[PDB]
Amino acid sequence: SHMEQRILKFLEELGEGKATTAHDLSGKLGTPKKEINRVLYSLAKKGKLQKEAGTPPLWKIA
Amino acid sequence: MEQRILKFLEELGEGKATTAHDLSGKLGTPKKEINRVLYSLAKKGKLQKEAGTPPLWKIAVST
RNA sequence: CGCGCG
RNA sequence: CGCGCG
Ligand code: NA
Ligand code: NA
Ligand code: NA
Repeated sequence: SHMEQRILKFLEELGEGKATTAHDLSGKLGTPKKEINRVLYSLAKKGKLQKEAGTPPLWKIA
Repeated sequence: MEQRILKFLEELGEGKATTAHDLSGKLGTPKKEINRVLYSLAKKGKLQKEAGTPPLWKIAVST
């Protein structure tokens, strides 16, 4: 997916083990947070991302 | 509108409750808006939110 | 306030 | 699936 690739690339740019929020991704990638989150939770289900549950949750490459 | 929901849930009958989904259909209002109003009415002590899923809403029993 | 929800 | 979220 186009969006999946953008998100995964953003994270890879940060360096190994680094995490970000949907809030941040939404701003930097110019994409509504609802869409960001739809793709973040999906990727996690596919095992491509790890969610660190919090408020807000943090997301990294799996 | 708060007064619209209160009247409808009043006319539903004594001790009767229904869902936001049901109110949404019956009042021709998006569930989003229905729910915003229900939760605010509960804060105000005018409705009771029953536990469970989907939540049930009824007129508060008052003193 | 965690919200991804169709 | 509970969603009301500004
Ligand atoms: Na409800
Ligand atoms: Na929802
Ligand atoms: Na929300």
